[PDB]
Amino acid sequence: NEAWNGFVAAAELPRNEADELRKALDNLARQMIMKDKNWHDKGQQYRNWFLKEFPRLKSELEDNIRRLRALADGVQKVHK
Amino acid sequence: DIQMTQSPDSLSASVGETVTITCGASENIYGALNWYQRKQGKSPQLLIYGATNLADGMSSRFSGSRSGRQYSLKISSLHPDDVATYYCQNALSMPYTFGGGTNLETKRTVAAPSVFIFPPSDEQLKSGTASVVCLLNNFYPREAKVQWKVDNALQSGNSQESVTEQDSKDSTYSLSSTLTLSKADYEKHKVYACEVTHQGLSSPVTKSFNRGEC
Amino acid sequence: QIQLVQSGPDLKKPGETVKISCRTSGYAFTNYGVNWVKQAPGKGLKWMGWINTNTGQTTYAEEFRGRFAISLETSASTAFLTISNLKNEDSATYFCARLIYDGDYISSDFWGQGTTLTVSSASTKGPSVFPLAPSSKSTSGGTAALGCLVKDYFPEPVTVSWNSGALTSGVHTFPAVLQSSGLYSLSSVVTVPSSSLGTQTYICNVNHKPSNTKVDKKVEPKSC
Repeated sequence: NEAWNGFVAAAELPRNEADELRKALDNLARQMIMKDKNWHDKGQQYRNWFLKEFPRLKSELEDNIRRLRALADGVQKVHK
Repeated sequence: DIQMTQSPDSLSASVGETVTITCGASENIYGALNWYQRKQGKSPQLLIYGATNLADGMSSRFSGSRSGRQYSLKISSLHPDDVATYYCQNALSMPYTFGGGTNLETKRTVAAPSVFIFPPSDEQLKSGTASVVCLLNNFYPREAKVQWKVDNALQSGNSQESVTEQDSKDSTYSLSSTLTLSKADYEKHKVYACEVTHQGLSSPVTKSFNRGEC
Repeated sequence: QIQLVQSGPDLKKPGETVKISCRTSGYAFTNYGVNWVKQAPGKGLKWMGWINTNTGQTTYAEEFRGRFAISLETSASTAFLTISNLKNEDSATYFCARLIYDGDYISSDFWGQGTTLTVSSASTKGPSVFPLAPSSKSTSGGTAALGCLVKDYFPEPVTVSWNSGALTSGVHTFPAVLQSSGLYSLSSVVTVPSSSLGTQTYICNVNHKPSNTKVDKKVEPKSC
């Protein structure tokens, strides 16, 4: 916890930013439920609403996760 | 480490049917999933990468899909040359663990074996031993029975047999059985016969020869 | 063409060391990784480990930390798998494969042919190769069956081709059987036209590398 938290800061790993992005998703949910009066019906309409606003957020988080795991393993990258 | 749980262990289907094999990852692996095809006695070959991407040169009949932690490989129209073991693989982080594999076999119509027999060679007889070979060619289903009879006496304890992998073209099996005797024992008897039972045969087929006859 | 060519099958005694080579060609060797896979009897594939062909970093699965070592000969575009203190359970077929990472996904896209290792106190024995001559007893519907009996060898594998690989249709090379002696036998057969037995030559090429056996046996109809 001591040494590697220094590496985060030293290397400018946007670690706190990722965490805060989660918290913003948590917040978006909380604010949305209180405003709506209740949402289970329709759940899919809210799923459509979000994807429309953030069409590639989930996709790109998966992309970067895979790339971070690959980097951490030291895998050799090629283009095409 | 990530566990890959593959299902089913084996399955069979008729040519032209669609097949689905599935793989469960012990945790989310975010699409980092490969499928491989391993034909009997051959090296595994990459089939799918990134869960849904068809490896170059592989058949478009293969496709991959994903639902959460569940990954599926689909064959849209089974061909005989699809007989193989199929493996999923965690490709997110090392170790790149393989699933246990799924054996795929083809179903087809009943086919009776063609039966052939081979006396021992003169070269082998020279060396002091006699192996007699009974060949059951291209039959289906795999279950077949061979009995050896020497001068119409049922043999026991002196033969070995093995069956091939399913044929990648006609979906049949073949079987080879060898009766091995000492040269001395071989020369004590006249008629060597192998008797074959199989679903495609309404009664046993016997192939035989008389020792020393051309 | 991209190729990975591995060294041949080997018989080793427990405690000994084996080095398995993986000679690559047809691409920039130091741009892709190499990883190794252990094929156990049956269905099992076990990922063993990986080496970075640029830096030389290696990573092994837990099961293969101790006695397994991946190395390089960059000038020869070759990677090696060295297994030390060979133990009984090391008997398997080992595969090398190129590891490609395209910025998104990581996979073994090209594979070696595999190397079959047998760990045994038993010594090698080369096969005797006998003809299975075509005759009236191996004919049906205008076709004739013929073959070779490859008898009494150790260890696996034996390879069999027909006519130096030019004859493959209708060939069945059967799984070997284990004899009481602990020696193996196998047969390889082929069905051919009856009509051309008089014009065609059929030769089974038998290779048992552990005993340096290389036999080419011509299989002819019996004459009398």
